[PDB]
Amino acid sequence: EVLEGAGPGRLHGRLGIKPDGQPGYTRAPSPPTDLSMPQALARGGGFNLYLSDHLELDRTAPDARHASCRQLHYDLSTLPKASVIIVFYNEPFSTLMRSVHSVLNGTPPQILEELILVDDGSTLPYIREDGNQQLVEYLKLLPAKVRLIRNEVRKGIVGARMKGIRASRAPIFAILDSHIEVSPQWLEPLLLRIKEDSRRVVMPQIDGIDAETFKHIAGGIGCKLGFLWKLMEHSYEGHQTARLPPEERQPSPTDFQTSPAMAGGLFAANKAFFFDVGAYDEDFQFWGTENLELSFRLWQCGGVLECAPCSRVYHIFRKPGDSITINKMRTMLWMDEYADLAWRVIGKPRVNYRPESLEKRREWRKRKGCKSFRWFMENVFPEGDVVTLDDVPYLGPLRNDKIGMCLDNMGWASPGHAVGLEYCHGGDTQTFMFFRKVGHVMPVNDDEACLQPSGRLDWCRGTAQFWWDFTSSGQLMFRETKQCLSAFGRKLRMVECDDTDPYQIWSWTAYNPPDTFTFPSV
Repeated sequence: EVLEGAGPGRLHGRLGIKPDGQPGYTRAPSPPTDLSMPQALARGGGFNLYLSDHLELDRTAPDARHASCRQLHYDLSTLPKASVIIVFYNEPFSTLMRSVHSVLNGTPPQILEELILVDDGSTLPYIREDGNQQLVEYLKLLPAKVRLIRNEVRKGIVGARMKGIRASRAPIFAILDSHIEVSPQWLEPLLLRIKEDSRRVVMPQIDGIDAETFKHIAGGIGCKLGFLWKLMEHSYEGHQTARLPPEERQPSPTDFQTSPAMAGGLFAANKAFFFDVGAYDEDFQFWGTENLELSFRLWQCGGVLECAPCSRVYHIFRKPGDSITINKMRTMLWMDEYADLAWRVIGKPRVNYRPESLEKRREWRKRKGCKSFRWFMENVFPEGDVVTLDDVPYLGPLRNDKIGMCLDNMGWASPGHAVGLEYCHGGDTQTFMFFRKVGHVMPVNDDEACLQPSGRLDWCRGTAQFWWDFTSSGQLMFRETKQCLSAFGRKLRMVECDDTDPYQIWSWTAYNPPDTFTFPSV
């Protein structure tokens, strides 16, 4: 069928009904009262499955859109249809079908070309062809524009996303996850934007669904996402926003904003431009970091990445082999000399990043004319703490020569733990960086953990409570209190600064990286 009794809140008709008037899906009782939340979170793969199975598929959500988003009007006839692609692997029936229902009930059929369901080699009895046919038989109860396609073997996100993209028909495709619910008028703002310029990749903002209670919650994250040298998307910090031009430190919720990085895999894009700009790096293995490789390459090769604060999508906040490291390595091909820093932050890994295929990627980058990563930093993300590698002047052991020991993260680069003094051994547990633009002293393996006068590590904040100065005589001076740290007594205490005190004079290797990153041999 095409449509079956439409209406507001159910734009594609009454979904999932049998030819007898009864829902083709039997909701489950209320979850048991004696429910061990940690064990039920497992059963569901990161969320309360008992509760999900008790909630309706036609679950109505709150309108997360700012008020000024509803005063916008869209002429649905002058908009181009789009193909929504939902990849999934072993996603439970209740959350997958609730995603489909949410889309169909919250998308005008006039602008929705199709809803592509990509089975990435699932093994659950209700998905498989050789199973009980629950999914397949339930789809017959949905509009015909809902299509299912399969992968013999699980290929990962990059592999599954491409399968649906290549299969789509609309000029524009929208990627969503398998555990989502939409706010009203979520697709209209994206289509209007990609219509005026096909080089635009537009991200809907992300709200959340609690893993344990399914309560709808505001994402809170802004629009602009930077990145951490651990190669992870990272929302602009307050001091990073302060570096924006005044006209953009607090823009209206209705206007689109550029973002250096993508929050996940949730976006829309004109199909033709998507392939012209490189699509995905199909040699990325399973899941991880494809979103950064897409953002860097997109900006560098004549594209634009934008958010849409008037396009909200709820997304369950849930509570791999050597693949995740391989992915990061390949991403560094787009980072040029900065790869030297990122390589050390992830621990100078030595894997098989599939070099022969990565070279073919580098010739493509050259043949396309993509800009450099230096341009990327100076033009797309100049608000970062490291815009040029000269902003990392020190990277090495922090040694106090008098006691013959150097600092040690104590196996804990993560924030919250006290730092020790240990005999130097040249390992990554004893190396530290310096970000001069913010006065931060961090272990190389975690640029989110910053040293404090307390002697401990803590989450970095671009403020006075984390600003250090490395003096000409080797003192580590906390700028706020004008005190210098000492190794006296194999203990880290703050004292009065005196270049004569040998316990407060330190050595810090200078970070003078090469102008070109040479990938490690395999």
